[PDB]
Amino acid sequence: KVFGRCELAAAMKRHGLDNYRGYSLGNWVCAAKFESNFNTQATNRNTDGSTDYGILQINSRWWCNDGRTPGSRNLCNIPCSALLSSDITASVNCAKKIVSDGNGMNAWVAWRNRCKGTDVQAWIRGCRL
Ligand SMILES: [Cl-]
Ligand SMILES: [Cl-]
Ligand code: NA
Repeated sequence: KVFGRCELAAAMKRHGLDNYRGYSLGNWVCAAKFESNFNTQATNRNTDGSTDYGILQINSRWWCNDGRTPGSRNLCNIPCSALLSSDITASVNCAKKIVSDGNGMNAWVAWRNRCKGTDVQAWIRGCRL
């Protein structure tokens, strides 16, 4: 599924991401825009043989099991394919674990390089929340 901007903002707010660990909603919407262009089915093969999955491009090296990243962890205890669903629950629940692990949203390279330090509230302007 390819989300609209305000559609995704409302879904993320319902799932408790607004101000989660101090990150306002616009941060999460900005991260999803540049990680996946709002597409739940996005996948990208990393260098090291791991793969990033879903709307927030969660990495199989640490966070999910895809059966083809030897020596990796599965800290969210999920198959990586669950992160491609039109229902974003699994992605949100795993993202909450990632952002809590000490490095905040710097875990997402596109957030660090394209959202951090910008007016991220622009990403939820005009939406019904
Ligand atoms: Cl915001
Ligand atoms: Cl933080
Ligand atoms: Na894994």
